[PDB]
Amino acid sequence: MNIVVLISGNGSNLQAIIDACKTNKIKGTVRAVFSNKADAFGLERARQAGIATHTLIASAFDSREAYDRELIHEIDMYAPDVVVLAGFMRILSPAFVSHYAGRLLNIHPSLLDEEHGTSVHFVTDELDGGPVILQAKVPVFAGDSEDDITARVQTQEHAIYPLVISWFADGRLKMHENAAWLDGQRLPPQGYA
Amino acid sequence: MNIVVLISGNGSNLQAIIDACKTNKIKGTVRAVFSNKADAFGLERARQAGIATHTLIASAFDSREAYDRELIHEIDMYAPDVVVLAGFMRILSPAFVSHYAGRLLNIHPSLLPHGTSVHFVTDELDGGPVILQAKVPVFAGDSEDDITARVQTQEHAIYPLVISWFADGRLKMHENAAWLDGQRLPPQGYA
Repeated sequence: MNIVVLISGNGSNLQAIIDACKTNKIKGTVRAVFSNKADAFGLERARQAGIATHTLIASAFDSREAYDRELIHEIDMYAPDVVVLAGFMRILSPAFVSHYAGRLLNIHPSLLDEEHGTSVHFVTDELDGGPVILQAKVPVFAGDSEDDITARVQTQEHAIYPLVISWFADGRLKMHENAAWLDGQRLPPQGYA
Repeated sequence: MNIVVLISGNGSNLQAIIDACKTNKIKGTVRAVFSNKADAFGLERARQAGIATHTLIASAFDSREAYDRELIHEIDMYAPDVVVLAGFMRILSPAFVSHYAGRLLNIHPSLLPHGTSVHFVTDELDGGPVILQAKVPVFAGDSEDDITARVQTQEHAIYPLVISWFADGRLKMHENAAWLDGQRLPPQGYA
């Protein structure tokens, strides 16, 4: 499976993807990693694991169209079967999303008083919408810090973002007709339960 | 000056040019650092510096044509006024060399034809016009490596200066001759 990741920062996520591929949990390989921030520590994790990296920075291009054209150019160069977004702070164009749609995945620290957890989903439009594959929820106990919450979530992401990519890996996930479908069965807007 | 640097290892010279750019010695900016080696430390340098990197690899392509077409493409993206070749160890194609010709510069550990040389790069048997040489006096007792270290250092002094010179627009190249201040520099560069 030719997995390309996009990032904008730490790479903790990128990381678990990477490991799961080295442990052959995900039956794929991360071929390139792209960042849109030059000092993104995740770049370093990529270099450490010998994965090639490219960094396009908007200031370097004179229209977000030119930026996307270039980005879609360098990405396709690796022939991705999946394009994972593991913390890419960027406003996606129509054209970019279409170009990848069905292969484009992205994860939120949220599920879509206040409960916490992550949601993994097929991106389907430029406002970051589309079929949830899997929502997971994180408890908050009496007296944890914002940081404790944030960790729990972080951990959760590491636990499911891999896994949803394994389902795509073994051909168990496919999105069509704007719905995510795992094993033939269409999933409700909450994802697999 | 938009400076693009190609590298394959620790990029200490890169580092050097990074610093020379901060400090306004070299009147221009390192727009990005390209590498053909994915674990090339010199990339991590450029991370600190906040300079965009791009790894292109052999394997990821099917043909040299392929590779050099793309490389040339990601470099010219940044509209390079100087393509600097600090430790870019790859056999330079004809078309690459003819593309950046006249603003493609490389540093090499021996005086041309121990000590360094910084020369423009061309389709010329010799290798291209030498611009500045620097010898490092060796004495017996100097092991290979303090020789190596003594040269390293010298590079770091000269290449910034050569580039700086390029960048302030004095240094030029025509007729397979490197010119400085409008007058033909000689074979061993600027002495």
